[PDB]
Amino acid sequence: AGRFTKVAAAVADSVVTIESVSDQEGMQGSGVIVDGRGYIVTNNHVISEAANNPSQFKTTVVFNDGKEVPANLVGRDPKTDLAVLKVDNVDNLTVARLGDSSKVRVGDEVLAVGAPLGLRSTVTQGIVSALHRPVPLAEGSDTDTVIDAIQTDASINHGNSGGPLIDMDAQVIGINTAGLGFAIPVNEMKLVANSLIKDGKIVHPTLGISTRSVSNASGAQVANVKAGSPAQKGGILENDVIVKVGNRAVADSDEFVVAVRQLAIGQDAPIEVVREGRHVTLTVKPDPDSTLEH
Amino acid sequence: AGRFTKVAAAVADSVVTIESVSDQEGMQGSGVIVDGRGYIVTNNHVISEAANNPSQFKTTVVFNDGKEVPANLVGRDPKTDLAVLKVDNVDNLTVARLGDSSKVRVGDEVLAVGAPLGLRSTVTQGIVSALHRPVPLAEGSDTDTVIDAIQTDASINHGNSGGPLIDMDAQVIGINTAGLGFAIPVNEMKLVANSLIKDGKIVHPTLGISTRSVSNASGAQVANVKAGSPAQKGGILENDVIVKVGNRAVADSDEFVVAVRQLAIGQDAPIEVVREGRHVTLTVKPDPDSTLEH
Amino acid sequence: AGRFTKVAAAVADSVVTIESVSDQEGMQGSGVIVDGRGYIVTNNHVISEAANNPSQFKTTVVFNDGKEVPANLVGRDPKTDLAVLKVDNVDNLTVARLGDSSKVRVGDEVLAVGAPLGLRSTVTQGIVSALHRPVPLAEGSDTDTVIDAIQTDASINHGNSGGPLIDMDAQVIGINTAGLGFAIPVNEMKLVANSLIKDGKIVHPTLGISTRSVSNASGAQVANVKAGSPAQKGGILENDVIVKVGNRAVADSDEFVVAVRQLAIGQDAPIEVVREGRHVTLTVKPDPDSTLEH
Repeated sequence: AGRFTKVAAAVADSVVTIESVSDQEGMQGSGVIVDGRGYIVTNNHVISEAANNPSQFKTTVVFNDGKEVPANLVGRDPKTDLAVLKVDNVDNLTVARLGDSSKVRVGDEVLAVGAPLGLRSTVTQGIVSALHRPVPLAEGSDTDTVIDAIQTDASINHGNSGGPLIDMDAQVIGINTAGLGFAIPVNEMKLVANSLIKDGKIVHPTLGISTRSVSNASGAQVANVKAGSPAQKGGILENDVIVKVGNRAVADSDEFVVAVRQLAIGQDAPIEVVREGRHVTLTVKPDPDSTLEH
Repeated sequence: AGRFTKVAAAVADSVVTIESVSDQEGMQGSGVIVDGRGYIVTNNHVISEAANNPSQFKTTVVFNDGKEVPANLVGRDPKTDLAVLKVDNVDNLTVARLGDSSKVRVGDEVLAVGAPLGLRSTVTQGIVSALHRPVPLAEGSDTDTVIDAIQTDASINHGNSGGPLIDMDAQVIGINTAGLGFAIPVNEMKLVANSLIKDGKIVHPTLGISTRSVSNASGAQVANVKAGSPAQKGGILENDVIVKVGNRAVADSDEFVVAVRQLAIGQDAPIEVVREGRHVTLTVKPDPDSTLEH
Repeated sequence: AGRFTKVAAAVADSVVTIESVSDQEGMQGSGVIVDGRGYIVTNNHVISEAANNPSQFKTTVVFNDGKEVPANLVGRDPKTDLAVLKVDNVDNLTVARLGDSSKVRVGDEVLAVGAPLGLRSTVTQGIVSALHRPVPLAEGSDTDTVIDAIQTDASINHGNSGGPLIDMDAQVIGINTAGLGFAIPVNEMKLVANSLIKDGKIVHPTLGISTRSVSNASGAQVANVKAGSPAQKGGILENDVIVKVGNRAVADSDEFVVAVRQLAIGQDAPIEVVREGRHVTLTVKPDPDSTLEH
């Protein structure tokens, strides 16, 4: 057996098809069995329409064996493009073995595994091209987001979106997201899913800032400040060039969005800014984007 | 020597350039020496224009050594995008070693080898991403078709189209077709070529049905039924959702076309249909698409 | 450590980021430390705008450690898309180990390495798909060119353009150029850079000929002959189909441009032509495209 063939076969049992059907729409993606009690992680855009119209759509899981099982949405996060599904009382589940995406290195050989029984599913091979790479993700009603992705030259497409990005120990180091390829790191998936399973929601910090990238005074230039926002109270203004959020240098508006989310909610943080040519440090206390889930 | 370098060099002698030239057009593709008597398999779209205008076009083979030889069309099949050429009385031919595409597995490392002396030929590397994958192929006068392809993330382009998809034992498991990459499986190539060499034609079954895909009652929905067709006599109607042809579940119009061709010609077969919401099984006897070659 | 991970880490110290910033523009690419005295080779389009507007742009190198250093343009060649930069009095430089691109073979495994600290840098993996492959390159004020590239199915993009194409001995066999992927061979880079370091310019031969490709009397068909050119004095005319320049058969206008540059400047050379259907050989003495640098 080939060296990638063994790795793809060993994890095929842990990968499932995810299907959302209505009266005149049937939607598919891949997923990953992360808990033996029937918890399956996919990405939020695979199930986005069903979660936004739950009265008309129906979600099912098709396992490697062909077994079709009803599935229920535990929670979802458009901001990380993640989601958790639950299948109830399904036995002998092969739980995916989850790696540590902080031990992933550029050049590591990876497989982007799709649902073994999906309609036009794919299994692609490549290497890790970039780590901690901010990428904007576009969906339906949800709003666009940015994530620190693992980048890979393994192709990420409709046929493996939501499936796992696998290392050569058959461990999950990421969740593929097709909507030059990108994966959500597994350590971020572990956090987001640990809170979607418990709370059915994840709470991210906000500052009320919309930026545009600038490079010449490079960084994320403030396009608008929400009234009453933590940036209102911190003293951040328009035309400001944000160059550091917390302990993270901000290269552009993509790294800004990701640097805000690595801040502590409700805890003072420094924001370094170049204003009219003058280096100004500012203090901000991030709000929870969901006040009543916090 | 590298592990892919050895494999690509060992099969370079079995790959040829195929050139079709006229007064104001010169066309190229790759090909594969499959028989020591001078039989060369390419795909039908490489030679499509020359076969449709044989009075104005001229086809030649350029071997790995540089030898140019005249070539004559034995037969071709737009339905599988395959074709056979013949070079006469050329000695010391290195015949490609042909594999068994039913022993191919997802994750298998492959090379998509192009003509070693072609104009802008390529040799690409990847894995098998999907097996038994129906793909529509678009040509000139010929009509579009669908095939169960091997899917690969090795790039399939103009520079290796018609060349072999090679496994790590230097065996041909497929024929590359550029007109995310797809190859005709070798076991299907062996069948189609075994009949093009003998008969100069291949005969495929037909039912007289044109479908469109539906997914919500998913399958291939009948758009039109030819009068007097086997579907006329079987009782298949319009707005019917074909969900199984023979022993093969039909996911969409792509899998329909491929499932019809795996039927026995002139032998009763069951067609399962969802009509106005009612599961109706129907019997059909497939016609030969070429009555006087059958 | 993975087999590509070790190779990418071992050369990460020899790869740098190259940044050209002005008042309202900031430009990035990758580069390669080729000499311990501070010589860095990139491709010409990374620095094209800064070299054409040196009063407004500022170029810097960011090393693997994070050290930012000012950089000065030693020379550049839009015709090979190459360029040399110099950092002065920077110590403990890890000099890239340079391979021999004439010992590169189709199927060789390669890494297209980008700047380890670049904005959206990539490291991609693949094989050598084609050797001695003429490719047109498009820039700003510079004029388009054609080069004998190494072709690779490793992705060549903005994030590794200007960085090295690396073999499995961690040796540079090419310079990546994003503006299916292509690299300038290292042996051609060695020549062009050896003359840009000494002379701050490279001198290429010219004949005063503009061609268009023809294939039916295939080759490079003469579209225009410059008055007083070496082609004026050699007797080359319009509508001529150039089929060989020197010791190199010319398949099209791409191979023509590359075959002219492999001629000796100021030394008689044969040009084989098909004129009105008649094979005519002609003699030409190539001019230096830069008379006062020659």
